[PDB]
Amino acid sequence: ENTQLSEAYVEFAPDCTIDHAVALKVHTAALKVGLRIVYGNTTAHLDTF
Amino acid sequence: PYLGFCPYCRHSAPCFSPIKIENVWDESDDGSIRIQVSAQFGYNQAGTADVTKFRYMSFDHDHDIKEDSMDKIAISTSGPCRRLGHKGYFLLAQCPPGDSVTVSITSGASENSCTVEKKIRRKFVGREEYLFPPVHGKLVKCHVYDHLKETSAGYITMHRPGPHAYKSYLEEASGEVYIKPPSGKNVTYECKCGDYSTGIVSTRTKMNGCTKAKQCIAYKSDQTKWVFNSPDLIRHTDHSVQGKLHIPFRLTPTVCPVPLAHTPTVTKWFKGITLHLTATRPTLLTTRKLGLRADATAEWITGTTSRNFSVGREGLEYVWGNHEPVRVWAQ
Amino acid sequence: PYLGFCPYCRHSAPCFSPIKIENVWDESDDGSIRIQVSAQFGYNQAGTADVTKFRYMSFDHDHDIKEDSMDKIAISTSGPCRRLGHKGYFLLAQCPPGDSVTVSITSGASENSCTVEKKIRRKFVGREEYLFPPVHGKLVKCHVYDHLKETSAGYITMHRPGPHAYKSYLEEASGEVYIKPPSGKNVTYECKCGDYSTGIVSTRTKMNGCTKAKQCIAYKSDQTKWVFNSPDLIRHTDHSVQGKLHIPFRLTPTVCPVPLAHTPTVTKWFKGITLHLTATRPTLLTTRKLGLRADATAEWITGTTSRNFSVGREGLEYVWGNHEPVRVWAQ
Amino acid sequence: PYLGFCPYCRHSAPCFSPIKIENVWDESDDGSIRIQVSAQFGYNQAGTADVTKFRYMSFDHDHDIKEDSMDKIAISTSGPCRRLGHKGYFLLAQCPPGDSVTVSITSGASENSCTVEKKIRRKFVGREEYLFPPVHGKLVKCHVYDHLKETSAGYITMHRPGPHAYKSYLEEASGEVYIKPPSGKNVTYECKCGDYSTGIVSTRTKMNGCTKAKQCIAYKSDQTKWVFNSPDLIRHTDHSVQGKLHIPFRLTPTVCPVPLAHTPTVTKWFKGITLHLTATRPTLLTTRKLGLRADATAEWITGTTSRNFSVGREGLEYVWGNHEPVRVWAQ
Repeated sequence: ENTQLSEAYVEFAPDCTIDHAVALKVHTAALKVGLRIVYGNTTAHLDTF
Repeated sequence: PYLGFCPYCRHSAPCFSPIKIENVWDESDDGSIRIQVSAQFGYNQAGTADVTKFRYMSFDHDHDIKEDSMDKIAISTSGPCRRLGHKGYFLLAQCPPGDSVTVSITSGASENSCTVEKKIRRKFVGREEYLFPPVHGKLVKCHVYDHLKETSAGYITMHRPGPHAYKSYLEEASGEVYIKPPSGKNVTYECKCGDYSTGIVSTRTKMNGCTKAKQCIAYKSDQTKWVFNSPDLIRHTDHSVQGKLHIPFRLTPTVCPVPLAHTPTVTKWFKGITLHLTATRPTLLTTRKLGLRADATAEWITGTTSRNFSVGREGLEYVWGNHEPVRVWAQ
Repeated sequence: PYLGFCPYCRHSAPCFSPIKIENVWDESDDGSIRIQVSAQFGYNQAGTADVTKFRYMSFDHDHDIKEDSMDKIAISTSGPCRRLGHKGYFLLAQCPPGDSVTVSITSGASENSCTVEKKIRRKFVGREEYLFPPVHGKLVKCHVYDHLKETSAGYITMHRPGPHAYKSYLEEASGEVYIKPPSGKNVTYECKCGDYSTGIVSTRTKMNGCTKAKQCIAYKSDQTKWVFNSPDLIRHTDHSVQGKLHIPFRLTPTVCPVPLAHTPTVTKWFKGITLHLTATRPTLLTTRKLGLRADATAEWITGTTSRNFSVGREGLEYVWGNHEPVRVWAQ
Repeated sequence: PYLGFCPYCRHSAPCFSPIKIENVWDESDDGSIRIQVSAQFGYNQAGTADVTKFRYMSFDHDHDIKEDSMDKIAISTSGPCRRLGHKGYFLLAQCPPGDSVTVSITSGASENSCTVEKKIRRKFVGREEYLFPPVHGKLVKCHVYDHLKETSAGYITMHRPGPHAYKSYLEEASGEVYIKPPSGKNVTYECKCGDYSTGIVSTRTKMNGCTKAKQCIAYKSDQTKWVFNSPDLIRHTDHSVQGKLHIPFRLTPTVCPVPLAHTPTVTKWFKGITLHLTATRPTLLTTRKLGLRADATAEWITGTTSRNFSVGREGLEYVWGNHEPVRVWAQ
């Protein structure tokens, strides 16, 4: 009548800080575009949605 | 410096060694391997840092802490492994591919080894196999265990050691159980020999009502040390976290060189391509169409071969090994 | 201590060495290997038992019996092998897997090795492959070679040595053949130099009618020894069996520890099961129906997978690895 | 004794060693391997023939030619390679199968190795695989590298060494660059520190207009030696061919022994054969019809099997392993 408690559990491996996957859920994809416009002699760069 | 139950000692059988492995990590892109054994490294007898020697557990009923030098430890998986670094509880070395890892101390003719299974596989980085990092090639992102001793990949928790019984402490004489503590060490003992009984004896003491030697336990109160949470020790009553020590050799990012495969030869025809490929090693070719439907395919080739690919007006893209993507548009 | 025509010497060729293996056994469940060479071990110069030394054949025209120590013998198949026992003519050692076995004596720089082909394959016991005997597992029946020196797996028959000619014993001078026996040893000689002639000379003696050194033979009468019935030696005229020496390291039965695979997960449906299986190593699953028709199937799996099995009213039986058989009956 | 850029030194990285391999030949039927490293063997310090020792390049800023003995070099692919011979720039050795070849010099603890990839495979001669040349069998035509040191497979071209800059020769002090040639050696120097300048200094000399160490170069005029046309050296301005040295160990033809496989058992029926075959090793069977159409087939088998072959009135021919061709004609 020699009782033993046996226990175990899990955690993150010590080097998971670099080797790890992340689970994400995305929504409607917003597109943003960079444009160069040249009119006559004048050109311009700009980013727009 | 605890000693625990290795599954494979020197000869054939599981048994107790100071240099049991318990767990292994092999994720470094170089194949550098980090090992944890119950032994220590880089510390002298009192624990002060001294690189040339290490301390470990004794094979005696006094069970003190003994010592030896770095020149007589060896690591081997299939052939001998080159040690890269050591920090207290931890080792790190380069190993050839194999199925299990062995740590061995050769104290002259006193050989003590532990072996544990781990399918270490020669790994590589990039889109092509290679035996060695070539002299010339692209520099890409990789992750290698930092050889520096003073890095930290994490921490491990240590606790006060639990009871550690012995039999030289006990003795049977004329049907009576006596205890024989070593010199000057207050040794705590307990048993029921009938009713329960406990105390501490520093000298040879007799027991009443005790008919068999197996009935009792004695051990010295060594609370001046901290031991890892190993699964092969009976812990103390109070298992509170009492120490943390760093996990050296953090898996740091860096740059690695990778070969550039032979540039294929393109042979062209009506709406499509025939790529002629040469690759001494398994190298990955990955193509995809540039339209609504990707039709992407990926495959590893060896030797020399040729692949036909239909190219639409929308175009086709291919990546050969580590070479940059190449785009095409049919006429 | 005869010397056999080892197919493979140190360098590339067949030669005559004192350590020729002639045959090998590899049946023992632990991979223990029993080897038989023309040398003997554990005996001193006169043959009396001395573990630390062995005697063997001489590389000279006196061809006496020389000696060396155990520490300079080595066994290797793919890597070095650990010697487990030795008894006169026989050796026993554990070896890594390989295609051939090599025995080597290192008498300083005097290297003498014999190599013989044998596809030694890492074998195991049970219904699942494993690298090593695990610490925890079922205890099953095995047969291993007994490490005890004084066991006997049978006997080997020995006879008198036959004639061993030499050319130092003979010489040519002025077109006449003389014999030159070593000191004090009565050396038998014979030849046809025209008509036949035979005798014994203990000292330098001349022969008549003999024009070529190749015409005659001389050799000392060594009837004080017994030699194995080797296929490399010309036997005595009377090849009666005259000695029987035991074959040590009997293959004795015992117990082995064997792993227990992961217990599968049963996922169920109308008259049948879907077993989800995980096994890091090739493990055998064997099932059979409990009706008139067995329809039994057996297969080895690796990795993780799932298998659908129809179960009738009569029921189904399955055995997973070393786990006990399990029975089921459909509703 | 040039030093060059080995892709794999002792530890992990490409670096500069005197014993770099550049190319390997593995075409000899016996598996003998001929190697070329930048070191030269069998010659004493002045270059005079001395088998026991060799000379090689120095790891110092004087960069003279140093020496060691033959017993401290080693060749290894998967296990140690047995050396067979050496002549100056060239080595030849027999060794086990592997994916790369390694030369290593062990000057005590001073270990310097070069490793280069080469898929060396066990090759054989005949129509059947075998590990090892058997004692009994047919003698067939083969080609093996001749172990004789004084053979010649060709020639290699040597030129005068080109410039070899050094940095101990240069120094910066108070924003002025000085040169420090070693004792008594006329060291040529040059740079543009503004305008161009060149000369030779045998003693510590100052330069004008020079503000940085990196601006100039100095090196001794060592025209008394010839170096291989290696791809890791900057050549002299005049790369005329000036020396030719023989390529030792010419691949000579000779006879080799090959096994004779088990003769088939023919089981016969109306217009055809059923050959029963046993072959422990992969052995080639090749048959062809004796009429207008050959219908020839060739295939390797292992184990024990049986093959049915239709035989016409014109007949059939079969060759089993190394056995002679056999002809048949149906009734």
